[PDB]
Amino acid sequence: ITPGTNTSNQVAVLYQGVNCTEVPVNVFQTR
Amino acid sequence: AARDLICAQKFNGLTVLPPLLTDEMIAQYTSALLAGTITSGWTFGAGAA
Ligand SMILES: *[C@@H]1O[C@H](CO)[C@@H](O)[C@H](O)[C@H]1NC(C)=O
Repeated sequence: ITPGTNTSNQVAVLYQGVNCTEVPVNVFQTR
Repeated sequence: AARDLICAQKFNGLTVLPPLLTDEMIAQYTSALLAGTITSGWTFGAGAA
């Protein structure tokens, strides 16, 4: 999830259908 | 002991993304439309209520 590269180079990562307590291979929890 | 068959699709890579609007948001839209229709007839579709 990113804005345009003309704006910034900062991104966010969404792991689909993954509980955060088991995320590894801020932190918010969504549906 | 029994696979629910959603797990087979998930293990083979067939997933389902959630909808953007929740059922609470859909119910809020229907409540807003219903309350506007009851209170103001048809004028809220044109201008203000
Ligand atoms: C992750 O799974 C555990 C399993 O018991 C659950 O208790 C926990 O609430 C889950 N995490 C979130 C953020 O719901």
